[PDB]
Amino acid sequence: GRRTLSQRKGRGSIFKSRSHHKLGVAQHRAIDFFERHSTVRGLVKSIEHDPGRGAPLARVVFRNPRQYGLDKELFICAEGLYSGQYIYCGSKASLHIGNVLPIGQCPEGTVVCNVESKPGDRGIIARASGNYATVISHNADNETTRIRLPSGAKKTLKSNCRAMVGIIAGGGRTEKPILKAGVAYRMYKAKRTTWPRVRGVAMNPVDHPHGGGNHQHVGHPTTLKRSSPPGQKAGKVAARRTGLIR
Amino acid sequence: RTKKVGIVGKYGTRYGASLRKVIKKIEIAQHSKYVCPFCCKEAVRRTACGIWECKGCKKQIAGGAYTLSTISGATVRSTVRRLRDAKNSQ
Amino acid sequence: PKQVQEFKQILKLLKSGSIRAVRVKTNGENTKFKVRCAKYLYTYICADKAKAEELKKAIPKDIHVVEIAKKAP
Amino acid sequence: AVRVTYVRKHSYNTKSNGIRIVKTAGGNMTVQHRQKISNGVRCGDCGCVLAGIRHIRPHQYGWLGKSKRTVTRAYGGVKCHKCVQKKILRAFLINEHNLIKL
Amino acid sequence: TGHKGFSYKLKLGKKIHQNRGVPQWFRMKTGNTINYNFKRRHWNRRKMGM
Amino acid sequence: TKGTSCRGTRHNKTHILCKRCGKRSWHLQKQRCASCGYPDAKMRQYAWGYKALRRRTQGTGRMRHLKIALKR
Amino acid sequence: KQAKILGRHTGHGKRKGTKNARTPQKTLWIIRMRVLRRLLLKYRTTGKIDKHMYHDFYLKVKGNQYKNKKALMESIFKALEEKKL
RNA sequence: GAUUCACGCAGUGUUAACGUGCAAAUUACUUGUCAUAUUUGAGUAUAGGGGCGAAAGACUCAUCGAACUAUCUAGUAGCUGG
RNA sequence: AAGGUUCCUAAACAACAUUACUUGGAUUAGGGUGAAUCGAUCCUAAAUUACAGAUGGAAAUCCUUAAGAAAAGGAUUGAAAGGGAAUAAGAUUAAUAGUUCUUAAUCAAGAGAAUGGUAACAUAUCAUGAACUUUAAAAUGGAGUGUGAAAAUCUACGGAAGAGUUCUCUUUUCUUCUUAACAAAAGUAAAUUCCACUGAAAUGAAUCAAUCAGAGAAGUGGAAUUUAUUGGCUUUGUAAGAAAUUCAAUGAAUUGUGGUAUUUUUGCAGUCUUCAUAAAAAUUAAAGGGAACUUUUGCUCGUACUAAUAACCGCAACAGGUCUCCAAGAAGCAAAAUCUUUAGUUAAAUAGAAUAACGCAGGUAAGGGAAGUCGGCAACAUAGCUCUGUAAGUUAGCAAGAAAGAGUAGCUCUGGUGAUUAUCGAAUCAGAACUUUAAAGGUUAGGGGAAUCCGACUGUUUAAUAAAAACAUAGCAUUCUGAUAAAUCUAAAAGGUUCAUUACAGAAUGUGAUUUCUGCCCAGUGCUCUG
Repeated sequence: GRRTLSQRKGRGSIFKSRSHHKLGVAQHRAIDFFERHSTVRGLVKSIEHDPGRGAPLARVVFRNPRQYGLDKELFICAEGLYSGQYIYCGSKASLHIGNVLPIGQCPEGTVVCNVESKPGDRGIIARASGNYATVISHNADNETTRIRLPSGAKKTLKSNCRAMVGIIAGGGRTEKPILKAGVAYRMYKAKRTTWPRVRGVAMNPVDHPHGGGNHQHVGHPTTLKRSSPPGQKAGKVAARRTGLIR
Repeated sequence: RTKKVGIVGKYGTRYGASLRKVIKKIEIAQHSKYVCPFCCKEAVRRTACGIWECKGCKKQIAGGAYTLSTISGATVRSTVRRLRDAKNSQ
Repeated sequence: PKQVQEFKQILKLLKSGSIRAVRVKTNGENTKFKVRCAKYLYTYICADKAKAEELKKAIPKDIHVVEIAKKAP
Repeated sequence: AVRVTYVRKHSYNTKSNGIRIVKTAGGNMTVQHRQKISNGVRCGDCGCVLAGIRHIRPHQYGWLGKSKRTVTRAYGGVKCHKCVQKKILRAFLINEHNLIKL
Repeated sequence: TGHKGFSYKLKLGKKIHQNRGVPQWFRMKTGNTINYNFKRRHWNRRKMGM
Repeated sequence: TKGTSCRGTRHNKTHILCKRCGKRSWHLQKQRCASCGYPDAKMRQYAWGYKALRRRTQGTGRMRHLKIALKR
Repeated sequence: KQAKILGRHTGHGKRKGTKNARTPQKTLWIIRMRVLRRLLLKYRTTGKIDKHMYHDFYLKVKGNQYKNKKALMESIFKALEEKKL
């Protein structure tokens, strides 16, 4: 047999990300006293376009409070942020658009984007373009708050997690129909190498498990167990229900 | 010069009736000057996917990928505004 | 190469001790006193033949003076 | 109509290998290495080019006279005159505002 | 080539120095069977591969 | 065009002369010699290449300072 | 070339190229306005016409109403007489 | 990711030429294509039940439905020749 | 890049270049490669590799700044096409010359607490400026239009010198009339961005296109920057003493001024396009802050030659393959085909004779016109441009160069399209007489129509018998995953890829544009369950 395309994608020979023109890691600033127990002031110097994502990155320039000099940062742009803005990122910050707040201060129903998953990891949840997570409730007994992730699942987080208020910019990106092959090929300029995707049933029996015979077809159910060996795990993995939803 | 296929007449005859009508709505918005919230002018012109630069008075406003402010991104501005004021007073 | 513009500097320059050698070219109409200093080569284009004679007497005897004509040396 | 040849070992028309053809004594035409085109300075707030400073190479600024690479003004050389007129009013009107606030 | 490193030029120089025939006086010795150089080569016959 | 036609673009050398063995066996991209096992400290000797041992081993060279010690 | 000046050879069977190729349609109109808009500025600077009249003639020229320079000075001459009534 | 001419490139047809050739795959005419899913140089990455593949079991130094080289190896053969 | 002495000269021809050679990239012997300014050297890119650490029976593997008492913040290598301190003209050699000689420059490292303008901003180094911090340059996609400048070509006026034709004429046809690096400021431009006075409506200003204005248009006066070195063009030093063209036998003569012409090169201005936004460091300058003219040296390495129908790779002097720079005339829309000028060559696996068959390559033909054949295979025919006209179908965009018809030569004329106040300049369009051999056709140069099947389209593939109806593709749809996860590489691992990521996302799949529609079936085999 052979090693199918999903088995060669794990080594990373030609499938590494084309992250050469990328601006940098977009995240909050490191946790400290001036943010835990006070507020800082950040200036949104300019909005930039980090290649390989549909959400613009804003270049916020703080001041070093402990030392002398600037503390340049890189924030994902919430919608509505403009050049020359003043955004305050602290625990006592005011509930405006772009002001980073601990998730435990936002009133129920507040919109928070770029929420942390654990206090101090600087942004995990709701980072893509046009997405946001909505606070649900609070629980002062154990200092945990419920939010609704953009997938609809609801997760419980500590109240110290930071979460910039608002929705992420560049929303409604996918509503435009890519019309051609070229436009879809240029979309993967700053991503991995996976665009022209050849069907399993249009393959010889070695390359893919779906390699058909004298008629182009599958032959065995595509719904597989989760505990299949890598290489035979094709089609739909652990499918609870297949077919069009009626 | 053309009865109904206004901007998508550059695609000729080779993408389908529905898709060329769907993309007509988006390419129109993508290439129009919006009223600039600060300088108060029809000068905001898109530069990248989600970065609108007011050419009138030199500001870079973020927004939707094809419109200056998405519908779901304007209620959140009002939703936060409603939640902020009530929180202040009781 | 640089050019001096009037009599004030050319007379002052020759009296200075930095001068290495002096060349004079006699064209059909004018004459250039291409003095050669340590660094550059300064030349004054004189059209009045009388004003050249007083320039022809200002060169110190301690340097080489070459008078050129329609034939190169 | 004289056909010339590159005088350096560079044989490819790269950015650093631009040449200009000039005439020469006797009708000969020779090759000269012309330098690249560079950008001027930009204000640190608005990103607009500054006046009074030439657009030359980074090292060529060293050979310029000390007054040929600045502009004689507060923040002269790093911020435009509009970029500085606004700095003064901010640094003054703000001080008056919080003088009476507290 | 036009641009050769120093340790590469001196090895070419030895490969032209070794591409010489037997000296005339050597072949006139007694019991001297070394009449021709069989380690020779040329630029158009055998590329020395180096 | 797998024969004569495609043999025209062969001018990018792969193996250059090595420094410890002197053969044209230094792979430029792999940065190691295929015949004498460069930067690897040990000389590369394999038992299946019994001929490749007698082509270069002890005794095949000048023996500048070893022909003396054994004589003594 | 001397004979071609008198139109000796510029026939219909001695053309192998399109009408737009020999006489570009863009450069016959780039020059047409530069001929006209220079006259409009010349009269306004001279003082024959005013800014309000020169404005309604700037757009009229821009809309391809006057075919040549002669057919514009006639219209200026015409519209000046209606002014004094 | 419109129609075409050219520099180039390919290889649709003649199932033309040659078929102990110019050529271990080339030549001529005809045909297509000739800048955005474009052509190309150098450096770097991916190596044998592995790699790479707009998918033909194709390409991996004139070798691929499992490369080249060496050791087991003078492998075994109820089969052919001496 | 590759080759390595093939480069130049002399002698020589046994061998080799499918005959021969006095020739040779072949035999022998000598000669030749000159750098402070060109490159390497220096910096970083995709990437690569060390000490300590972790993993491993073992070989060794992983991490590259994280695990470290290591390196102010992080080590090595990585580009002769990326970044980069500084050089040109003439001449010389049998060959080397941005490398030598003459002349003329440039760079680096040394050595010997100021004024002016209202303002934009400006002063042959000047006019102090440490720690720390910031800004900027180095530093960046593409398409199309307009324009400034230079060079080439063409051309107007006036010439100087030489060459060609001349029994038939031609004040005729041709050649030469040039100038560098680096610097200076007589004169004089185009574009863009700013400043001061005033404050626009009867709205104006302007471009080929746009675009702009009471957070301030137009007007007048200024400032700065770009335009192949200073300062863009002419001009000047360099510099005529060089060089080119002539004359005399070393010595003599000349080197004005234009163009509203075509192309190339290099900049500028705005416009358009991206679900593409189109590198880093060395190195340099300024700001915030206020701590305290001369002369010397410039080391190492490459430099010859071919760069190909004979110097490279193909067993070779192989019709194959191999990345670039410079670019004249005629003619045309065209860097097309065809002919010529500067340059290269007449030899590149041997020739003479005769003019049989059968051939390869190129042609033509009476009358008929696919009856030949598996099949219009092969061949023939239409072809440029202008005007008139152009169906069914259709996703309303297309079909369309649909189909069809008329014109096209030569000579002599006329008119239209502009700048300056009558002169001057451009190829372009239209029209009228007269003549003939009745005119795109030397070369270049669409055959057309009516139907059916498949694929939606541009695109890709079996190098060497399959170029498509296959593969891809945008569209439709399905499944899992909250990130310590899903997929998934490794024997192992504070190990690796998507992930510099976070559900508008990652991974695994089937069908293949648009329109219309996806019916009944959960028994069987899979998958799933909160039973």
